[PDB]
Amino acid sequence: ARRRPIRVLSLFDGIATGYLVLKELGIKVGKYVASENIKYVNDVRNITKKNIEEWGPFDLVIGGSPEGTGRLFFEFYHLLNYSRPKEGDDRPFFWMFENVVAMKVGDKRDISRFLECNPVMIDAARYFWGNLPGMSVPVIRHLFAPLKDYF
Amino acid sequence: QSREQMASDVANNKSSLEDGCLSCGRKNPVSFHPLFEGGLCQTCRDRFLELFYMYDDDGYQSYCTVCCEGRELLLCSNTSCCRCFCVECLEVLVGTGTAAEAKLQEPWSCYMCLPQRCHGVLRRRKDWNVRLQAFFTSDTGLEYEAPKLYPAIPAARRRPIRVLSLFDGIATGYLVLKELGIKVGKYVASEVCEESIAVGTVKHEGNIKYVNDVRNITKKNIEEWGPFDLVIGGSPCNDLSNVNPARKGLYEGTGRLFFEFYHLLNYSRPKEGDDRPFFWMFENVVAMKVGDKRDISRFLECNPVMIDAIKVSAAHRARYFWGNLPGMNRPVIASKNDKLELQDCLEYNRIAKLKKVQTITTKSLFPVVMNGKEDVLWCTELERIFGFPVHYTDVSNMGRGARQKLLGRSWSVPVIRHLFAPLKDYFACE
Amino acid sequence: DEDQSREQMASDVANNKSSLEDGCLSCGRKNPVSFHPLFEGGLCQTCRDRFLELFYMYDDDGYQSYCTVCCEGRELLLCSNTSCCRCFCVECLEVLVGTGTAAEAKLQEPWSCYMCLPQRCHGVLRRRKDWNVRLQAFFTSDTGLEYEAPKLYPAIPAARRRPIRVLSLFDGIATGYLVLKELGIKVGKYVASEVCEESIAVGTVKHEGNIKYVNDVRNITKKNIEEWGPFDLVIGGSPCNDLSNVNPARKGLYEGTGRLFFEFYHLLNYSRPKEGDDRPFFWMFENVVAMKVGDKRDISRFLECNPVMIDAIKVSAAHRARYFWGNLPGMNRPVIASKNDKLELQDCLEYNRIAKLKKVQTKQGKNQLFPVVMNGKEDVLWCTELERIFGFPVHYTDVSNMGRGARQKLLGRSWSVPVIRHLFAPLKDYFACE
Ligand SMILES: Nc1ncnc2c1ncn2[C@@H]1O[C@H](CSCC[C@H](N)C(=O)O)[C@@H](O)[C@H]1O
Ligand SMILES: Nc1ncnc2c1ncn2[C@@H]1O[C@H](CSCC[C@H](N)C(=O)O)[C@@H](O)[C@H]1O
Ligand SMILES: [Zn+2]
Ligand SMILES: [Zn+2]
Ligand SMILES: [Zn+2]
Ligand SMILES: [Zn+2]
Ligand SMILES: [Zn+2]
Ligand SMILES: [Zn+2]
Repeated sequence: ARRRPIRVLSLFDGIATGYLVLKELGIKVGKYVASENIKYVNDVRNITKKNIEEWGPFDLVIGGSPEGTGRLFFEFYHLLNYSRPKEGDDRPFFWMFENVVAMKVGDKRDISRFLECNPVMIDAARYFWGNLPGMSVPVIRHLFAPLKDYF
Repeated sequence: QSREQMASDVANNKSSLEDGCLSCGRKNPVSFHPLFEGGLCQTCRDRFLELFYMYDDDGYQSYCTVCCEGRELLLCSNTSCCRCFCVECLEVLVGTGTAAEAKLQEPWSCYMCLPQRCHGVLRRRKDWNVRLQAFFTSDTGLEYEAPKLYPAIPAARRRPIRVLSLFDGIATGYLVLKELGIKVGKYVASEVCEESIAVGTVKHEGNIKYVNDVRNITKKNIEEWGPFDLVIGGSPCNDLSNVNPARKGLYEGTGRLFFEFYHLLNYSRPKEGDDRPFFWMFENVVAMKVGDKRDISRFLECNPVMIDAIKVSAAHRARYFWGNLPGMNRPVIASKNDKLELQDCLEYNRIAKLKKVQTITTKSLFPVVMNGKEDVLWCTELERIFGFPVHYTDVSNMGRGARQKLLGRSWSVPVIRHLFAPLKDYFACE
Repeated sequence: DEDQSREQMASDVANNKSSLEDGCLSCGRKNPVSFHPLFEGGLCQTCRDRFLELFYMYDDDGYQSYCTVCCEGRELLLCSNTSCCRCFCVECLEVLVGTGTAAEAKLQEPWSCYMCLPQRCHGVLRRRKDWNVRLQAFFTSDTGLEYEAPKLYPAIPAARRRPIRVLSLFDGIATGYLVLKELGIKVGKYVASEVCEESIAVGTVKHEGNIKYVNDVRNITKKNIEEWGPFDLVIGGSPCNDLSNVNPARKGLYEGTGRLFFEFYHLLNYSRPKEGDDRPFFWMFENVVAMKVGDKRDISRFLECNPVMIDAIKVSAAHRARYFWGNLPGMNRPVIASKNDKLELQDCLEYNRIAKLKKVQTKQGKNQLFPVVMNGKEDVLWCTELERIFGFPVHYTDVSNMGRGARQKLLGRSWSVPVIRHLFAPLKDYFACE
């Protein structure tokens, strides 16, 4: 109990649907930093370590790619390492990635190896990831429905 | 805003060339030529950052020395000079009528082969030799912090350097370490080529623990192989280099293996609260695109240095050397035992037609004549140029096809010996 | 008595009605002019004249091309054991041992030759207890005429010695020069007649051009020798390409490369001195053992010498026997291995490499592909190992940026350092040393 509100470092807002579903979920946000209420920061190429140190911490990361996938994914990973908690910390942490199943198999092997986590698949299908307790807007609502347990 | 009126304006003894783009014409410049006096626009200096160190298959410079472009290029035929000029560049600056002058003047001498003055407006710099290297080393992207100075660990407490290596090749890193005298208490490798393992095993008495491919090393392997004290690494320089029209960038192709150096760099680097030294190293070809010189140094969070082998060897080798080695930005001093000239590496009763050999690719003019007969270089002479011991690749029945390809993607021994010199302040030598 | 089947003689020796030395061991004919060097028996005129030629013939995969007894290729049966390659044919096995044994022997897997097996009277094929010492003498004496023993030159005074003015006709890769330099004999001049441009590079870069070259041998006249003379030693060796019986379209002497023998003879006649002399003079020659006996007779008649036979396997780790003519002091001493001889294949390999055989013979798949095994994958010999096998100092042929085939071909047709060292050892007694 006694849970502070959420702060999500989203990415690839696009239509900014994720914020809409999060608001409809019945929980409030503390600070949202999006990049294509939403406090825009920069382009994807202009975020430094001291920036995340100053505005940290964070509790959510979002992927998304409906072209070179590595261009976006490796910056995503870069940040993901930036936002992840250091040693001696017990703060809850989340992450999540979205990618179409129509993709290279070697690509898939590489991303699975780099994220050090086995992937999951949800039919429409879209390749899915994420260290989150739980097992297309309806898909978004279904996925972040159980987010209210620890918040 | 053509260069025609710009040259006339500065010819009136009332204006300078640094207010405009010498190779581009437009005003609003950012920086200057390191070869002459003037300035360039922002989008026009980027192309000079890449193409300066290119060379053609004919042993001569690839593109223009003024504008770095040309449909046709007049070529200088002096002694070991490769600069090729542009057709329209000459008449804009030095004066009109030079098209038919150099055509009939055989041999032609370019403006860096003769004592030059303000011929037209071609004011060659008095000390362009020293200011050219600063055009490639000291740029300003984000001004990262100075390298952390690990405390100088004295003797009687230094462990043998537990080296790690990715894409080892022919154990170039191991060879230099034994030359310095640093005891290699453990040396993992990451080579996959069949012939490369043969060279590193028989020559080194089986002291190298060749293990496996890079894409199979998992998180658990490092803690059962470590702790490590250095992480060497050299990426495959064929993904995005300005020689293959494929143009497979860092984010698409075998350039993906750069992050695999960064990936394994995170596991090996010490956890928070520990106070032990941990050095690392990286290098790639200088002739890469614009959007990679800083991205690789952004993820690494460091400032690249540049070292050229022409000051310590008889070949043209200059690459970007990342890392935080102790005292790495110091100037490139030559060695007394260096084979500074080609004639110190040739066989008996052979003489050369050049002084410094230009770059060599998968396909090897002819730089040697013996007994008054025209010949080419031998595979046992390339080893002396790169500082390797003689009869080093004579293993596993390779002729000239493999002893040349395998030697064309290795590091210069006296160049690497420069960086690793201060490592004796942290590890037990001899 | 002569043209009958082998059954009569087999029964006669079975019924104690005759002796082993009465009939030919390979055809049954009478008149034992010689003795079989491996068993008890006799040879006729038309049998031993094809046993001096085809005994040292080997196949392309390291085996014997003809059976050990009849030397006729009708049907073969190979000794499966390694370190031995001698094989017996069908008729040579069935008649002289026992009927019905061929099928059982073929079904007997693995099979062993009777020489590998312990000696017993398996039929009438009794094995001589001193076969080797008699086989060695089978190839050197009892043939041809009895030429007068060469006269030894008088003992040269120790002080009055001069550097040797060699003329190494058909030098190759300066094998004789390498032996002389290693032996410790002062060379004051060294001529050479080679037309192999790659070999010129090897002889030039390695020995600092100390040897004065000459172009093709076919363009040398008397005046050249008059200018270059005197000559304290003449050396030569014919290219054993067309002389050997390996090629079906063999020409032998008097044709092709055989004619070069006449060039060597003329060059030796020109360079040898005149009457009323005291200058020491020595010469030498070499050709393969496997050649026609008639050509060997003509060569031995022209030169007036009885050739000796030296087999490299007694000091080296290879199969190589070749004839030696010449005049040197003591060409038929018993050979002894040196204290630094690489006698077995194990001493001529790389690191992390293991040798399975012990002495290598001179379709390259699954049979010759397995001389050396590394990490469970058997492979072939390297050039750096051939250089060690042949006795040359290591890293010798690696010039002119040539790879595997050129190096091995250039290495396969040369001499061996220990054999020529043994031959040239007594030469320190006439010329200046060190
Ligand atoms: N996936 C992979 N795993 C291990 N090695 C690889 C590899 N992909 C390429 N390599 C090898 O890595 C080498 C990089 S070239 C670098 C040579 C070496 N680092 C030196 O400077 O001496 C290439 O020759 C290639 O054969
Ligand atoms: N027509 C010719 N004239 C002169 N030399 C010849 C020749 N044909 C072949 N040769 C040389 O004769 C040599 C035969 S190899 C035999 C030479 C010596 N036993 C050694 O190898 O050390 C070859 O090296 C070849 O270069
Ligand atoms: Zn410009
Ligand atoms: Zn130009
Ligand atoms: Zn020039
Ligand atoms: Zn007979
Ligand atoms: Zn037979
Ligand atoms: Zn046998």
